[PDB]
Amino acid sequence: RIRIRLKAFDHRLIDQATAEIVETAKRTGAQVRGPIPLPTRKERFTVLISPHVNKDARDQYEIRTHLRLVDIVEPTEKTVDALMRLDLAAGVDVQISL
Amino acid sequence: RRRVIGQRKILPDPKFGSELLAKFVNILMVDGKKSTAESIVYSALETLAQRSGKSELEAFEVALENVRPTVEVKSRRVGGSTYQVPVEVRPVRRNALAMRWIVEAARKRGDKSMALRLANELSDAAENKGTAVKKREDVHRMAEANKAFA
Amino acid sequence: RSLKKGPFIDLHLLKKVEKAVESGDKKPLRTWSRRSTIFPNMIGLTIAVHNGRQHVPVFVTDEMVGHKLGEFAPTRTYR
Amino acid sequence: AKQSMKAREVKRVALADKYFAKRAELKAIISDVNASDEDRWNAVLKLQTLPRDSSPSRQRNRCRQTGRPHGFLRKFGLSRIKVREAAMRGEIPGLKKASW
Amino acid sequence: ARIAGINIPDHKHAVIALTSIYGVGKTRSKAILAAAGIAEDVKISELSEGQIDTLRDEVAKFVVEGDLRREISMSIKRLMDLGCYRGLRHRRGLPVRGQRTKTNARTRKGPRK
RNA sequence: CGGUCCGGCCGGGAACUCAAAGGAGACUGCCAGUGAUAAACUGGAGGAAGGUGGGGAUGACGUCAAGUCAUCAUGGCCCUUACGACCAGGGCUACACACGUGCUACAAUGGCGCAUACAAAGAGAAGCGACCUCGCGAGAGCAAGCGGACCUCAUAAAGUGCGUCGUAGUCCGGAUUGGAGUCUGCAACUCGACUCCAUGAAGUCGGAAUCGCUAGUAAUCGUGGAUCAGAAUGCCACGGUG
Repeated sequence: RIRIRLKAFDHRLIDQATAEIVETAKRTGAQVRGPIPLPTRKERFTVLISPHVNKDARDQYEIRTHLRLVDIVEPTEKTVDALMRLDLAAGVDVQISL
Repeated sequence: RRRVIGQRKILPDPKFGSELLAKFVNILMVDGKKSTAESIVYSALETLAQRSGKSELEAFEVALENVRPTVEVKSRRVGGSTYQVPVEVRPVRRNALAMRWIVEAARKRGDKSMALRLANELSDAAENKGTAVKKREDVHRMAEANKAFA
Repeated sequence: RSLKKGPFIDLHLLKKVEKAVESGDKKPLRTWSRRSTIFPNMIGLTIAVHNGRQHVPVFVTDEMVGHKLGEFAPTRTYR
Repeated sequence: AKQSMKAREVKRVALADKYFAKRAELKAIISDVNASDEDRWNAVLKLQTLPRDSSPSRQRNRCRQTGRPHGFLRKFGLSRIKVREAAMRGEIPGLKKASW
Repeated sequence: ARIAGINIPDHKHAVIALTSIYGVGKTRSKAILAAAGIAEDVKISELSEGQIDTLRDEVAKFVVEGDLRREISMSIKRLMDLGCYRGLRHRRGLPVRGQRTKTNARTRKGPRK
């Protein structure tokens, strides 16, 4: 079994990467299920965003970390070798796990 | 100015079906807990039958049909100057104004049990003496010497 | 009952006493560290301590020994 | 902010590298409520009372583009008067203004 | 008040309203009776022949009253050395902790009018 | 729909949910009343629901020579053994003196213990630190789980139930204080935090006067985090009662 930790800061970049890795898996003959989306993880703050005092100028900002696992249940090796050196949309990170 | 507003008439009490008891527990509501007030008012008759309270048909009506408020005091401007003028009490606070005059008189009294301070305040309204009944009389006696403006 | 069973100390001022007892009528021995402890064998000596803008003289007594030097000297103005 | 405040802190972090780095739990072999009042671990204390220029204090994160100590946002290394510029100039991944 | 002097009237409560008097504190007065196997409720009537007088010596599990002011004085003459910081703050009309010079200061320096 | 360590614990699945995506949906268009059957409005029908729905968000000529060199670039004026800046002391909690603004009590719709129910959102790998131990305790050891929905911080509290104290300037409620301990740190004088015995002053819900809030708004109780060796009550967020 293998899982692939595909992570991004944008909700479309991870779908455009899913449309490359899951299509490569199906065209290489891998037996695969529908991949889980996972609960989104967030980072947020509200700060004084003016250059010098002006105390009314407090504003909110947020950023979101998206993760998918892909999850291969079958022990077949040749069907998934096409994923491990594959190029994906710029700004995503990949790590392989159990 | 503009408005013309929406208004609320509140839910009845879940034991007696009385909206007058509901407004009484809302004026008796402190710290937003609201269940606490149910355990203070109409939670005993044995404490009203300890003083002047005669039969259960008067165990709450002594704050309702026993009185009729009509006016409130303070000053009002007429032309270029201000005068002391009695103003006409509104017809739905008419039956719920004396609720504050009873709840305040019991709440600010130094005599321990609050459920008993309230039953004793209702007994002192059932005799028609002092608290709440003179707060009606004082402003009527004022308005019987102040009639030129409305 | 002081902070830890072992006291934090340096002997850098105690090492001057056997020479500060022969100064004559010269101006007293001068120090800047005020957290320093005063040992019983420092008694009967005049020392000059920082007040925050100058140095002022104090004499070591049976009330000053076993405590810190800064506890016996002024630290602020308007006096 | 004088430029020495960061230029000295980088030298103190390089010095903590022999005294505190993977050694901040090393007190856990000399700390005891009593120890039968014996002494056998002073070989650690001789080196924990040695440094003076390195300590668990005297540090200020500042901004990696300004020596200013306050108004800083740790995970970016930037300030509350620099991230709104960077997020509109397109200089930082993951962060944007408005839409959303 | 049989708790004090040669007096024998003792028909009082043993924890209720028995606070800050006769060397009694404010919380040990409750625990000493529970740890003796004694009920604290109702005015005392059935604890004759030393059964509660024996505990009134140790309620009071330290020095009390005129022998406590003696005990507090075993480190207070340090404040009369006058050269010392704590003594100088005690001869002056000043605080020694947790108070500032013009914000809420009159409650230790002295009142106005 | 099957097994039934009798437990979603597994086979398995996408069903209110939950986590995710895709497609529809709203236009004064439809119907009445009003009004140059013009423009346009208030309601009604449908529908989850409108009528600048609610929330984000852009800034036409003209304003305030608006704010900031204490956050930068760069010209001018000044310095350049100095206004450079590293050490041992230290300053910035001043002060014989005037005033705001905010918090919490005075109790008994209170205080306390036991029984009793529901969280929500956060944070955390030389981290958060469980079960277990010593001590009344601060806290110090033993030693799992967890990187996000099988963990830790962390029995949600106000509330619901029951007994009890009962104006005494009170076990309420609080300033000050003696002794003994717990902790990070060159360092705990001046100049740190926390715990427990011992002591416990005021405080009658506030007078002329003045200040703010219109519905999930006022009020009321609890959870969390950033800055953060150790140390704010301040601050940015998330829920309950109403």
